[PDB]
Amino acid sequence: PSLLKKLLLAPA
Amino acid sequence: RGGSPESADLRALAKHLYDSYIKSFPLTKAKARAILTGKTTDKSPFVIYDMNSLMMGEDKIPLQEQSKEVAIRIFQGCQFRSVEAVQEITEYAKSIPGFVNLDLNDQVTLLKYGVHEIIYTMLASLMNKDGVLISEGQGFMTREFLKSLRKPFGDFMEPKFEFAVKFNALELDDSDLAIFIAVIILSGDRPGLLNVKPIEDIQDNLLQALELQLKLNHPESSQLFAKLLQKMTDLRQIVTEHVQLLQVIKKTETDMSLHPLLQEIYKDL
Ligand SMILES: CN(CCOc1ccc(C[C@@H]2SC(=O)NC2=O)cc1)c1ccccn1
Repeated sequence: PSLLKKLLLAPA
Repeated sequence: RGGSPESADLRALAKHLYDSYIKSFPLTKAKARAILTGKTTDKSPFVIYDMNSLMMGEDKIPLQEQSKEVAIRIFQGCQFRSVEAVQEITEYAKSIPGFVNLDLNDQVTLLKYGVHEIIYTMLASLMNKDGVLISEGQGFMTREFLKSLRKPFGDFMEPKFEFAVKFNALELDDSDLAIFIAVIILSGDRPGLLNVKPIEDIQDNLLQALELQLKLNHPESSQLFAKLLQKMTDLRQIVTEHVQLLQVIKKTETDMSLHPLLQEIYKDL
């Protein structure tokens, strides 16, 4: 999940 | 059910999705079709129809490019646009009610599978039979010129063009596409999902919002919804080509080096 996870977590 | 509060709520969902879509995706279909058919008063896209015009338009507005051959330089740009796309789709997905409250790994999985089908879907907005709009409508690359590119690059887009031609015939607008796109992301049958039932629950709600949207927005096309559900399977089938063509960077294309994010979306799929 690494990079997609990171995108999914970033409030934005 | 006809005109009940539940149907009013399905419209509210539709409008919410459409607003999130406006916000997630800078160039919309309405804006893309205006350029494609030469309706705008103010637009002027740069046309790339051959190698020379490519030399000219390449720098629309550094050491990313290096001294690489044209077909590779082009697909380096294709890789970036598609990373922008994945990021916008991810943001859009997060605006779908219920999405952020799903298990995070299921979110991942849904995006991992959904993102390619959504790229195909949204790319059609940017395509006619002649070429595709790029760099938010600032450029147009002809189908013919992309075919002229050396193997395997010269036939990447061609399948995307064929899908677009048939999907565009359905004449969906951006408000129809917002719901359709959401339906695709909340697919309860992706491999590896942990909790399938809460995903199917959001989708069923979305499918109903979709059905109502198409009756209200496309009153003369009684089978539209049935046709859309069919394009959903089509999409699953077309995207495997795409997935495989990006594994060509295993080798050959020893000078490709795939973007880290695209690598993640491709492997174990
Ligand atoms: C020709 N173009 C866009 C081509 O149109 C696309 C076709 C396929 C994709 C999917 C991506 S490409 C990849 O590597 N993996 C993906 O998911 C994304 C875009 C260019 C070229 C240069 C600059 C901007 N635009």
